[PDB]
Amino acid sequence: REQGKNAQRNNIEAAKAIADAVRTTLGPKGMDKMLVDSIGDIIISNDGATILKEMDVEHPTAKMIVEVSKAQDTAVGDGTTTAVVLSGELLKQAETLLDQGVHPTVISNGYRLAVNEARKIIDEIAEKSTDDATLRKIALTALSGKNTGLSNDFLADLVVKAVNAVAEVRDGKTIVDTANIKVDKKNGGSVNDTQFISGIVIDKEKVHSKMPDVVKNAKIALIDSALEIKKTEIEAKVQISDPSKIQDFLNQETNTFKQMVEKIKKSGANVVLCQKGIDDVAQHYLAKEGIYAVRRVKKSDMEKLAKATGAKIVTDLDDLTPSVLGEAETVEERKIGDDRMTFVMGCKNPKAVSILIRGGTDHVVSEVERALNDAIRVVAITKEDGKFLWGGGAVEAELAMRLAKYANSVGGREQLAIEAFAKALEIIPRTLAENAGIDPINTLIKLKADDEKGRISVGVDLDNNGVGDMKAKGVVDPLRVKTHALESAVEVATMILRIDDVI
Amino acid sequence: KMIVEVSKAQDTAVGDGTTTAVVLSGELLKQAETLLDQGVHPTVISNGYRLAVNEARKIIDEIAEKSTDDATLRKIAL
Amino acid sequence: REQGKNAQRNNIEAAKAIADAVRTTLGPKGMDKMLVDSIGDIIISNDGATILKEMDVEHPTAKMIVEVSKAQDTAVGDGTTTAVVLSGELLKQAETLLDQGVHPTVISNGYRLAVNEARKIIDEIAEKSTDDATLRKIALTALSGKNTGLSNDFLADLVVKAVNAVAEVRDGKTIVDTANIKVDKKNGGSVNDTQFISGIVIDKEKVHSKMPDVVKNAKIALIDSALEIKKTEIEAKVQISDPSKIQDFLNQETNTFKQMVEKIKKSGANVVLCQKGIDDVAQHYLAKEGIYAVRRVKKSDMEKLAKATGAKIVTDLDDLTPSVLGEAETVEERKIGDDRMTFVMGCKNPKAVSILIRGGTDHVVSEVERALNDAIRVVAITKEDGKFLWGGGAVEAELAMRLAKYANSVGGREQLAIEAFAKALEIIPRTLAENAGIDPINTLIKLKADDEKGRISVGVDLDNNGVGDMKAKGVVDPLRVKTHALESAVEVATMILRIDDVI
Amino acid sequence: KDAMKENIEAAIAISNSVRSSLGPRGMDKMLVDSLGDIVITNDGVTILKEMDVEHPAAKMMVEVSKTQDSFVGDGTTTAVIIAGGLLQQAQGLINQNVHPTVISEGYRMASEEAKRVIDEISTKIGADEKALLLKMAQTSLNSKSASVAKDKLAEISYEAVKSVAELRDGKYYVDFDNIQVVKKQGGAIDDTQLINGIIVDKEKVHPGMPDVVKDAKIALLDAPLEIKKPEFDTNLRIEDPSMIQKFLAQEENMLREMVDKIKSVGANVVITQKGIDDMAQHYLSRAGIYAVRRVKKSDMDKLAKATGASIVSTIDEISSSDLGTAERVEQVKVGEDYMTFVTGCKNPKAVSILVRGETEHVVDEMERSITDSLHVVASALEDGAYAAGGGATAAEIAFRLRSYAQKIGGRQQLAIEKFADAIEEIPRALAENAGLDPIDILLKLRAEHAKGNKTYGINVFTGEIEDMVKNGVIEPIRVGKQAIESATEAAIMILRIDDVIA
Amino acid sequence: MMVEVSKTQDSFVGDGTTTAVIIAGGLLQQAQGLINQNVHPTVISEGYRMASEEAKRVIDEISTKIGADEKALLLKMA
Ligand SMILES: Nc1ncnc2c1ncn2[C@@H]1O[C@H](COP(=O)(O)OP(=O)(O)O)[C@@H](O)[C@H]1O
Ligand SMILES: Nc1ncnc2c1ncn2[C@@H]1O[C@H](COP(=O)(O)OP(=O)(O)O)[C@@H](O)[C@H]1O
Ligand SMILES: Nc1ncnc2c1ncn2[C@@H]1O[C@H](COP(=O)(O)OP(=O)(O)O)[C@@H](O)[C@H]1O
Ligand SMILES: [Mg+2]
Ligand SMILES: [Mg+2]
Ligand SMILES: [Mg+2]
Repeated sequence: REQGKNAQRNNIEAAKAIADAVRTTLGPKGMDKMLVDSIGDIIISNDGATILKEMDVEHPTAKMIVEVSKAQDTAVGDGTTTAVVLSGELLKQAETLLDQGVHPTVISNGYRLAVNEARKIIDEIAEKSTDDATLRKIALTALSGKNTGLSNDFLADLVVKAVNAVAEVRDGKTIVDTANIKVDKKNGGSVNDTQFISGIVIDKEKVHSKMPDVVKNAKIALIDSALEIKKTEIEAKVQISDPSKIQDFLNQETNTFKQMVEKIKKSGANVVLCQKGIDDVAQHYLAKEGIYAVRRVKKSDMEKLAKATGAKIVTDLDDLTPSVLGEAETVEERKIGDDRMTFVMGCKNPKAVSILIRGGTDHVVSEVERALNDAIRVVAITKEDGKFLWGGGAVEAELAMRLAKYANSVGGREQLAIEAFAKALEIIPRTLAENAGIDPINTLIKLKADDEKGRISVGVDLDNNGVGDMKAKGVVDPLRVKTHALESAVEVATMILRIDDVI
Repeated sequence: KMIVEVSKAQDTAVGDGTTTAVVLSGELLKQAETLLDQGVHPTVISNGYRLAVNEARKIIDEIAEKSTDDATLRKIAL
Repeated sequence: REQGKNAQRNNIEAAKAIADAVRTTLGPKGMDKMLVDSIGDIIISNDGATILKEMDVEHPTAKMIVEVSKAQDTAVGDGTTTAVVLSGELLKQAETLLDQGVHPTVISNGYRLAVNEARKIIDEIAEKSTDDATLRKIALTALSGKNTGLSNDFLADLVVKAVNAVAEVRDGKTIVDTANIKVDKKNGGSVNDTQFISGIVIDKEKVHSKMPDVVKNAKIALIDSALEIKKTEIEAKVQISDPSKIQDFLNQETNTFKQMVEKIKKSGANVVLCQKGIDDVAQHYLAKEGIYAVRRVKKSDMEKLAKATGAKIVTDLDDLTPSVLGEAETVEERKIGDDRMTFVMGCKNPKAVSILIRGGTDHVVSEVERALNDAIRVVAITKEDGKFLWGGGAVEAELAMRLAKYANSVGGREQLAIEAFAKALEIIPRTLAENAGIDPINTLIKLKADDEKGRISVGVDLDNNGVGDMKAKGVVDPLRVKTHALESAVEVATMILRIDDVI
Repeated sequence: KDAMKENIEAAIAISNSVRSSLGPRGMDKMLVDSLGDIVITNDGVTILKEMDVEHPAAKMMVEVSKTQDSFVGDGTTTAVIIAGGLLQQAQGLINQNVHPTVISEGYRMASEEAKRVIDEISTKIGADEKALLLKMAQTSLNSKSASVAKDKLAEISYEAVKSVAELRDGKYYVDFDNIQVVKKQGGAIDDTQLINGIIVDKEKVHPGMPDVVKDAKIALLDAPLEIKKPEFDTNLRIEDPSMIQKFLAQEENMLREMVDKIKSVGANVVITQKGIDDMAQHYLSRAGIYAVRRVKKSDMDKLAKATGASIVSTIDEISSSDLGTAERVEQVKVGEDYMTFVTGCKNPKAVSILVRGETEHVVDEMERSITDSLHVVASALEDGAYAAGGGATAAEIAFRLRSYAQKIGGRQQLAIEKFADAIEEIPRALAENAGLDPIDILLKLRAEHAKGNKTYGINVFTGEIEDMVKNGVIEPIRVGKQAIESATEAAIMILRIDDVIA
Repeated sequence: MMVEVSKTQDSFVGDGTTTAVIIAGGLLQQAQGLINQNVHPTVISEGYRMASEEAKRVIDEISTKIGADEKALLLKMA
């Protein structure tokens, strides 16, 4: 148990630490971490949430900072590093106000004021635009400090395209259900070989060799149950008194599978995607019937497939009518890499696409996937929000400048508190610079002035080796991410600030 | 042990102020830790403190109040 | 193993110790002890028997002194502290006679003489009276050193009333079966909310929501068996050869419960109190029939209820005739505190009542219950005996004075022995005083003289800060308790006195 | 002597562990159990119910917390602070050979008088019910980290209770089983909202069920939808290979018929506490029935009250009279997850509050903080009166007890006065926690109250002793009476125990 | 330090060392209360100092010169 000062400074020290663990992954010139467990083993990533979910955090307070990365990730997709680094800085900056005598609460109130205020300035200075031109920009930037190769422009384009292909419009606004974009990956070396499939890809093979290698104009039946011999819920026993029956019983079994197949054929279905298993005799006849079957299909998939082809997931083959079959121009098995996979294309419903990721190693494909997800999520958000911000320290520098001014128009103690939040915001520019290997302080000094002269969009230009116009370079931060990062950070910073005794 | 050295010096050299010199050294080192984190180099910080102290060493001597009467000698004592 | 002197003095030392453990709980200005185990945990009480049953006594001899508290309690209800403290003092006083050379046996004979004698003086000086006026007095005093609040007068009254409501008269004498008084408790804060229910209260809810919230003019059926599907003692198996039967068998089950309910309705019973369980389907139909049912009713209760309402406990629902149903003007469920309880009022037999104890905390309700029990037991005894004694050291002071006189009219050695018993009796006055914080010795000195001048009723007046007239203050000790305390103490003191070698 | 000394200290220790959380400058606690579970909160009941106390006296002090929590809902930190006061004070009196019986009586008498005073200095809630209740809700939120949005949360707290509050004999009654409170992370605090209906954190049991049903006939089961195996040892004997399919069909029919029954009675939604067989799932789905499963019992009851449904545990007998009603049931994604919203309930006195917090541990406190408000505005509403907060009423009771002490004179008086000093603990804590000088504020506090300023408390923001009802810091009268009640009952118990053994 | 009291009281007067100790405990136990109410130990020390001064004055005031009863007065003291 720790009381007062001990507890607090200690808590701020904990948060600060966990926060630095990811600090170097920020921005373009970011680095990666290598986490190794006991069995699975090596995991190499640049993703904030990953490096932390996998990290073995022990200190309670540190566990709380980790919580924000997992939230940032699942709630907004991008920004996990930022929210962590920011929480570390708000807690750190507060430690000064604390030593001077300012009460944790008023500090918590300053951060409220400040964040609520910033939550307006950004929305004030946010830049609207929904054209593919910028959607592409959001993408390029979301893929920066990541090990994706030189293909980023290619990847950005895949993402913009996938988002646009699934973006629907309802009562006036555009919605993008990221769930309609199925991303997968396969070791085969390339990264450029990343295919954009206008359909649903299933990492599965057809169950039986003789089944059609491809099926055009397919009537797709999704099945909940396993095409196998079922047993009655009430224990049963078979008493054979006549030798003859021993065969008859063995036949019932066969005729059972024959009928299952018959029900299936009768519906018109020529493609059977089974969430569960398929018996070898069932397979014999499905093949004899010429139906393309796939067993043990992932429920996640069973669902996407249902949505993409318009089919109804049926359990009781007795309710397998033509009415519940899905549609796809082609259902074809094709060998992607060492693996054979089932391609379902021309789905009744077009708002369902895939991104089959390729790349080599393994360790490179997983991450490229992680990078492509951040990109997919933010491009999607931006598609909906139609607003964005000036990246690379720009937004922050501005917010900091304005907030330090708003500070003066506030009380004594709270001012001190909001000036603290203003500085905390400068942590991003400083970080991007530090990692790039440039001079934090001067970068900041220069960045302040340019933004002060009204140059909203001057960010940290690693290329120009200092400050520069993010407008030109096209570095844009999506709105929703900034805000959740800021709000998440303030809520968690406050939580920790009030803890005066940990037991 | 180094911060302790200043109290022993303050004491034997000037008599009063041992607490002050210690508390002050603690604060200058503490305040510097921020400038350090921002990227400022220890040396330039050391140069700022020079400038600053050399400057203060003038302001005080500028604003110092002369007087040798027992009236104030008594005040120094109290 | 310990022989002679060692054993004896050691034994007296043991008894003395266990005896002091409870000494401070004696009288009005008494204190409480807090015993804590390993799981259940904290138990805070003033009750002698409790503090000891729960106490972890190891020494054999000490275990024997503990035996008298458990006896005093179960046999006479009040006086557990007294009997312990007294046994400690008789063994202690004997240790002197022992050192002088007196033989354990003659000491044992002195105590006989003495106690047999005192057993007459008290019965000689006992004060007859059975009026509620004094029954109320017995009560007030039985609740003294206990943490019951300021409500004592209220509680005393409940007790007098409950005793009087169940006191029956037979061949001329009054009998009070304390078993007809059901005491219960429920955390709800109040102590004044302690209800006196002219009926039987059951800490149980009706088994099913749709059952009547209340039942007027109730025909109550008490059931020994569980309204559930029973299986034949000889293992059975059901062989279904036809699919159809699978349902038929499931129906037999339903129709089974329907009939159980039918038998119940046919009897006229509209309230079913089941000592065992009730199946959800049985519940369905009992509710459909509108019968108020309660399951898993405590056998203890099943019995009181049988007695109060005049019902016969039936097992075989085939012997559930109108002849064996009980009666109550009302059977109603009512929410007492957080808990819902079943109130059975207007029972065919009036000589059955309840005291639903309330009070808060939990630790306060348990003890208040313990206090109310001492009160119930002694008020009951007094109701039967119609005799009582002057409390607060009075009876003792008198007995001591007379016994020291009787001592002279006895032999050499035995005199010494009876003078010892006379002193041992003064242990009570001294104790009451000590606890009150007054001066033992002077109190005793003063108390002796006043009793000597014939003032039987001068006891230790904590208020007057010394001695005083217990007659006025109304402090009265019930007869039966004094005597069992004295007799119990002598028997056990003698037992220990003869032990010259413990192995 | 010692057992007591030790007990009193152990007790006072628990008190202090909670003292710093009292008021608007209150601090919070972090609690990490053995399993590594972290609870970062301000709620004293939680801080108490949570901590690992061993000393029996300490457990007894914690017993206080839960009880104060139980009856009223706000004021558990208050109760504890007073119990420590009383104990620390009795510690002094005990040194002067004042008998623990005297101290217990004195404490008892003072307590009685203290509740009287509160009734006296109280104030019936007039036509200002709205703003009065709002002011109450806020003061509650002021101590919690929810202050950030006390204005919105208070309106919600006020709105929610006002809705489920039945004004019977010109007197209100609030059944909380009509206020469903759910917490879902991934949204800011300000995002907390009031949903007319009962939200259940459960999504539809099968991909094929509809996302929305309008004018829903809610069938509530407390039984699982599965084939019923007899109670007797049952076995199927197949001697003819043909029977095998006949049996399997019969088993499917039984499930297909359960669904038929529920459907036949007009059920539109099937919310069950238990499980739904996979095949039965197909059927409901096919019938167009929106069905959720393994639902929380507590929730089951709330859906009942709301929709006027009846929890059927015997599907075979599910009658139309057993169906609940709601204007519409719909699956909605609340951030990450999918929730089922039963809106337009048959019974409009049922509502839900959806607490939003960006983080798990954040939304958890947010949920605790709101429950505190609900309990307040509710308790206030019911009681009908309120007392001035900020230590004003405490300072008041302290004032009046010093007089009564002089009346009921004697040793009793020493105990009665100590009780007064102890109540003064609140103003001291409140001041201390902010930074105000306790002894100075306490002295000024006494002055004003002496001069009959029954509502002068500590404005912890300005540091001035102003009018508490004016500045709006007020609390239900019920909070104050119990704290003093629970507090004195602990002090008396610990005070009679002169020995603690195993 | 408390024992330091004993020897000193013993040193100067000779009778009253148990008395001195008993009071030092009182004062300390009392300051313990005041300290809980955020009364600064400087205030308590001044107050204690002032009270003390006044206490000795009082003794001088309520004292009594030993008159011609020197013998029996002194005997009564012994
Ligand atoms: N090309 C770039 N030039 C300058 N800044 C960039 C560039 N790309 C990204 N950034 C900045 O790096 C920060 C985010 O770094 P990133 O590694 O993506 O972490 P996070 O998990 O927070 O998104 C943002 O301020 C972003 O604008
Ligand atoms: N109000 C009273 N005034 C004086 N003596 C009392 C009073 N009440 C009880 N006593 C005495 O205290 C003794 C019993 O104390 P108690 O705590 O009840 O222990 P026990 O278990 O032996 O009944 C008796 O002598 C009884 O008369
Ligand atoms: N705005 C305020 N100004 C001064 N005192 C306040 C204010 N708001 C609340 N208080 C006081 O703070 C105490 C409530 O603090 P809290 O931590 O919530 O304790 P509890 O658990 O007993 O409700 C109350 O005595 C209350 O009147
Ligand atoms: Mg990113
Ligand atoms: Mg008794
Ligand atoms: Mg509160």
